[PDB]
Amino acid sequence: GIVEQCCHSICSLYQLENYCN
Amino acid sequence: EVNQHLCGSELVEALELVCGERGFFYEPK
Repeated sequence: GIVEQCCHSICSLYQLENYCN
Repeated sequence: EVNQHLCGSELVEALELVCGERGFFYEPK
């Protein structure tokens, strides 16, 4: 998730490293 | 330690920096 880990909490970057097509 | 909810746009600014010239799925509008 992106808004559940970035908006509901803090997101570093490794979390958005899996959303890269 | 630089830890805050990235909501609104800051997230997209950090989402296009980890992927590159490929593109990511993140536009819940």
